[PDB]
Amino acid sequence: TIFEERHLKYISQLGKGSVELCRYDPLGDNTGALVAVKQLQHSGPDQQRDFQREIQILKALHSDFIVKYRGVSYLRLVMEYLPSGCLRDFLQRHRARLDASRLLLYSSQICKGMEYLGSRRCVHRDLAARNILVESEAHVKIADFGLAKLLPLDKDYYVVREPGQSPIFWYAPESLSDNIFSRQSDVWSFGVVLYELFTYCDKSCSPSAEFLRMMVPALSRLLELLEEGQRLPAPPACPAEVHELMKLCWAPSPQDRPSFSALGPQLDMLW
Ligand SMILES: *CCC(=O)N1CC[C@H]2CCN(c3ncnc4[nH]ccc34)[C@H]2C1
Repeated sequence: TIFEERHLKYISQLGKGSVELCRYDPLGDNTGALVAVKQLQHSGPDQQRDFQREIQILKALHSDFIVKYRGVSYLRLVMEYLPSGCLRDFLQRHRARLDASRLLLYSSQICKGMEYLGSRRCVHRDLAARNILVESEAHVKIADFGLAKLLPLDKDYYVVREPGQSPIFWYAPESLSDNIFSRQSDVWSFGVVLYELFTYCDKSCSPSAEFLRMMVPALSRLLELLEEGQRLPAPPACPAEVHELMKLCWAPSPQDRPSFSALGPQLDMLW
């Protein structure tokens, strides 16, 4: 649970702070285990405080569908390494091999991870295929908890001061208009993840490419589009039942969206 800095050997960059692939090699002979290590590159007590908040959240999550916390190095967050990487690239790389049943299995696993996060009063805020990791051909896990927040016991939503820095195409209308985040805005984002799964993350029909094609500031143009009732089109060859669940996740009002507890059994039935 406590990793000595001197024994964490740098291998390569895994992506964005930053996540590096390291070998925890106390024997110094290149035989030690591989770990994914996150660290900040910018000071400031706020980014440092935000980082400490993320570590406390992840350490307290225990689920087969959430990336495993391993420990800290005093500074660095150590997690399990998943060499298959993000679901977005995996889907692009394996499109000709994964069928609808497999996509439904991933959808069900993400939904179960989200149901659990909601039970912990945790709002993820950045659910997207690029933030989901692949453990194996038949198992995915939610990762990237850097924007996650815990809801106080007496309030089921949070208001952020500054608008998001993430690509705008995953945000719920209330997040775009009023910077409001909740477990219900995570359901909206999950509807975008179902879309990503069913397009195999094809860049030509991606949430950014398609919304920009359908689309004055861009944020305001997208908010206008959504408020009119316009939505992303059903992915090519998408099962009708799956497209109907996406539309429910995209209900204009947060209270009308199904909960992850309601979504789970429906995804399992389709699978
Ligand atoms: C889509 C590219 C990709 O594979 N990723 C995005 C950049 C980082 C973020 C976290 N991460 C990662 N990769 C593998 N094992 C990990 N364990 C914790 C975080 C991990 C990359 C995934």
